[PDB]
Amino acid sequence: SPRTLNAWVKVVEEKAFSPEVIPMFSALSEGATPQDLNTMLNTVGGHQAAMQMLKETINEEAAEWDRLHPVHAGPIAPGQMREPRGSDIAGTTSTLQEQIGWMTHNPPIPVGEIYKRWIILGLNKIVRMYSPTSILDIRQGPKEPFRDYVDRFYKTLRAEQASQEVKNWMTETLLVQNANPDCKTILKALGPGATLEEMMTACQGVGGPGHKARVLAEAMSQVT
Amino acid sequence: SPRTLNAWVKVVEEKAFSPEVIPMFSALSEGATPQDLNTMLNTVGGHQAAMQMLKETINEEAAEWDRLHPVHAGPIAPGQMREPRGSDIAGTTSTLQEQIGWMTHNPPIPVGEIYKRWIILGLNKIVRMYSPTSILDIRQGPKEPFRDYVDRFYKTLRAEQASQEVKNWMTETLLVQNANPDCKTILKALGPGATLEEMMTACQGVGGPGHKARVLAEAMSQVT
Amino acid sequence: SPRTLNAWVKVVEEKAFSPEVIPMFSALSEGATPQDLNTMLNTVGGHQAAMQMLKETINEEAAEWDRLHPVHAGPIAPGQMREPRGSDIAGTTSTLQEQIGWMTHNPPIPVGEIYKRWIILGLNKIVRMYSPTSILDIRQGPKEPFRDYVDRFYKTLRAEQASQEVKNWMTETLLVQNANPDCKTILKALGPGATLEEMMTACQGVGGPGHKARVLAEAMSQVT
Amino acid sequence: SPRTLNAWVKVVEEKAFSPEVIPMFSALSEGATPQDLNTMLNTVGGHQAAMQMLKETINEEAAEWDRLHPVHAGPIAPGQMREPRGSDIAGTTSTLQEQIGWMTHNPPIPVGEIYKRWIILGLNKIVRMYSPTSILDIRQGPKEPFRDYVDRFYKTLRAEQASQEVKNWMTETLLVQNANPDCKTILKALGPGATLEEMMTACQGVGGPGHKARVLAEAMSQVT
Amino acid sequence: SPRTLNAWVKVVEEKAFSPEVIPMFSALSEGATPQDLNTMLNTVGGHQAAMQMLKETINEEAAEWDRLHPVHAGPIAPGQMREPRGSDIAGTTSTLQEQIGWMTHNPPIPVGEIYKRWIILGLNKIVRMYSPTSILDIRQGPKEPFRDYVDRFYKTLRAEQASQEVKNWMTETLLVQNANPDCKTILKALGPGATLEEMMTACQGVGGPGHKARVLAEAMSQVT
Repeated sequence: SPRTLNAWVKVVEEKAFSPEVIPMFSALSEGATPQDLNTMLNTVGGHQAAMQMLKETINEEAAEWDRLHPVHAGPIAPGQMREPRGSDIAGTTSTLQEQIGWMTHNPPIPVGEIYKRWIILGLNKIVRMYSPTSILDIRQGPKEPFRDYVDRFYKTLRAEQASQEVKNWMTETLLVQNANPDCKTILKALGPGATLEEMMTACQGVGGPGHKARVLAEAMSQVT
Repeated sequence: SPRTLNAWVKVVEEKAFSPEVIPMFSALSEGATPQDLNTMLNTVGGHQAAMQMLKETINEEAAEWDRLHPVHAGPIAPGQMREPRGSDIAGTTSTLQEQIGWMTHNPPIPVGEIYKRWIILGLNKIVRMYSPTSILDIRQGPKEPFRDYVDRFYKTLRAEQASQEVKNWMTETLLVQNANPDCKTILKALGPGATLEEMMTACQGVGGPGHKARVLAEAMSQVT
Repeated sequence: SPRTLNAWVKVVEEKAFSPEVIPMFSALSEGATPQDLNTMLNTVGGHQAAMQMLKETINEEAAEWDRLHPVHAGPIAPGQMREPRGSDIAGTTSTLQEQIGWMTHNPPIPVGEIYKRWIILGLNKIVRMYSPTSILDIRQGPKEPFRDYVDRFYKTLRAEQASQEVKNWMTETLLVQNANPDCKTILKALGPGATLEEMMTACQGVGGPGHKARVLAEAMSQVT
Repeated sequence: SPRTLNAWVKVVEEKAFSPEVIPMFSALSEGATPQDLNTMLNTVGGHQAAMQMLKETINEEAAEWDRLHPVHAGPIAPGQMREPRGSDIAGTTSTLQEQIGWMTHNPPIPVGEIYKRWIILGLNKIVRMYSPTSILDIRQGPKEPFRDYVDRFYKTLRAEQASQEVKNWMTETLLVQNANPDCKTILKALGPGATLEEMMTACQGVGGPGHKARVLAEAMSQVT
Repeated sequence: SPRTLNAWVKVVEEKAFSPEVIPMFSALSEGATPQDLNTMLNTVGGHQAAMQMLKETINEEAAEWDRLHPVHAGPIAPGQMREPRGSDIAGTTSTLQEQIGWMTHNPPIPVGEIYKRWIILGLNKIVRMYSPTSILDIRQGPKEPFRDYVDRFYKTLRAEQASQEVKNWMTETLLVQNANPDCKTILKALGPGATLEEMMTACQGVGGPGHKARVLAEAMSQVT
């Protein structure tokens, strides 16, 4: 049902790729047509590296299935259902009718369950080798233009799922907190009544010769 | 058998590409169908440069076999088994039936043993020209952002095979030990009760003008 | 497939008997013949207490199944498939042909799924009541010969899964760190340029009357 | 040939279970009847834990072969050679005639080769998990009677392979060198012109109340 | 013969692409089938730029031969041997039978000798325009991380042909000698009893702000 799909998405929305989703997946799916499961796959939030590695793994295993099983056919009378092939197990190249015709036919060749095993194993691989990134993990290096940082922060911000108040509040907090000590000092040098442009301009002053000269002079001044 | 496969994997798991695996390979395999051996190949831990050079060598030698042996056929009556070709020796393009049909047929043309010789020689080439990397070998250059270092260390960490306690213990130890003297000093400047974020922020302060100015000032201060 | 087996082994290799393996197991298996599953059982790393308790639980439950279900047969004409018995559910005493003949026959009596439930429950019991041991957990008591300790440490070391550099590095670190304060003092009494033998001999001197006399005398010296 | 057997023994005599014997084994054997190979097994120097683990592994793998392959026979006319069984692959229960009759018959079912693979894998397991002990590794604990030590040393001495001069020379050297500092001091308290009995008696004095009292008194004396 | 091939390889092993190999080539080959010569080509140590330029030159000259000689055929009765084409002169696209059939046929069209002339000219071009690199020629620039240098040195080391003692001896010597004066000073600042890791760490300290500040301070100190 659609609510099951939304439920899956809800399971994916949080605790993403924690050692939870695999059994929840296997427990929620309980078998499906390869198309419906491929839909249950593609209906997610559209992750990049995860789904990349997913299609990779699935494709490789499909190729392995293709290699291991030649399953030559013909010249038998076209009265039978042929046989599933590694590319056929995928949602592509196949139709629901023959799929039901397969799953219904006996012996019960489990193409969908095998695909489920495949996507499960792949999902496990992803769970192991994938490390997600949050907005709190965004920080600027030792020296970079603040423009790229704020741009990166905003573009990264809109990618994260949250409310508006949570968004702009976190924007404020993380933006002022996660800045480099230098820029942070230059930002905190004045009262927090300034807008973004002012801080950006204050940060635009950074990186220039006058900055380094001023800091170096001040350093040698307080030192000597 | 599967345990033989797992045993091979176990032999590959440690002492990887030491002057051990070649005879152990030849001694464990004791001949196989090209498909089963190709499986015994692809069933490994999924190394990159090794298997790259492997497929490279195999492909080249296959091409050499193709070039050296034209072995034209026809117009003989299709009552015989044809002849193996360089691309046929590989697991691809071939089926187990004709392979057994070949190995069983006399004179005993050894396609699998030749492929074994090929993969052996290739594996030797790999053994010679491949230098593996451990987690202990991970170190940061003279000046780099600590973010890339910790990210590299973690992503490199999860790639290495070990236990959880061993993992995070080694994480702690190698992370604090393998740091640059500067960052290491900045890290050891405070008691080791801080989390990763604190050290990251302390390392985020590095690379800026204030840092260099402070160190330079301190240097000229202790000098003059 | 073999890769599924290696995948299971990989799942067992780390996070062993954490609240992960049960759903992963049930999700990866998706049902199997009792023989293939018994293979999937015996193909593991060869744990002792776990598999012990496993065979125990399975045997007990099998006995319970034997007791609860007399299922007397005869004198029916030998045209039917008989019925599964508790000892028959196990991989032993049974053949794949009749097993497929059973699973294929209707009503679909689920012997393999029941065995899966059994091994699952047993695996859960193991997950609950089993505490694994690492190399870091190895420590010598208040007074023992260092020989037994280093022997235990080495024999315990080779049992743990890791790389060579990781092995000998951990060997060094854990060996020097996990020693008793006394022996550790006697070990750190000299520069860490000595080999194992020197430290062993230094530790061989411990426990004798001269040692206790020296320490006691020194104690009474610094006291009085 | 016998010289091949003696050569194998010679290969076993030194570098025992180093990462050498496996290729040398597989290369020297070049296939054999299970009886002749079982002889090549039992003809060794009669090691304990190694051969123990060997028979263990072989028996387990044999049981696995028994389980995996029911290979039911009958009611076929007794004109054929039956089929090898896991217990049959071993030197026991089988005769050379049927073995040659098997290996000669086609398709060439490789029983001896499989047994070779088995003993190879087992030998690898032994190579990994077995740590041999030398005479140099013999040392007395913190406090033990010297009688047990010299007895252990002698009984351990005769077990090691060497010449007579090498034996008694090593006896002298290792006996005087590997002793505990206390006993070593008591031994070196006099010129090395004494026989074993004198040192034994001198060591017999150790462990008593007078000894500990004397050492403790001397300690407190040099201290206070 | 094979020894002639190994002899060629031996001629290539040293004095590579010196004004020697061309006449030695022409004198050793003394004509060959294009396949055997193409083998005599590909059987070398697998050089990169040389063989690159070689295939380049050969391909270009082949294209020139293709352009200059249209040599249209047909509709002659297929009783004759056709004619060699630029792509046919190469080992590819041709078989030994027709090649011998050509060389044997009169007038003696010299395809192999022409190919020999081609590869000779190409080899001359290579001799002129190719400058080989040794391990002694490996040096680090004014400022680079020592990691890349040692990695480059090792990977370059294993590429060079020499013995083990020669290898590691040259490793030591060239590694300590070819280092930059700065790093060399930092390396020679301590006794040459340190391992690679220590020097690497000492070199890891280089490039940072503290380094430059220290050197600059010391400079201004000794200056002022």
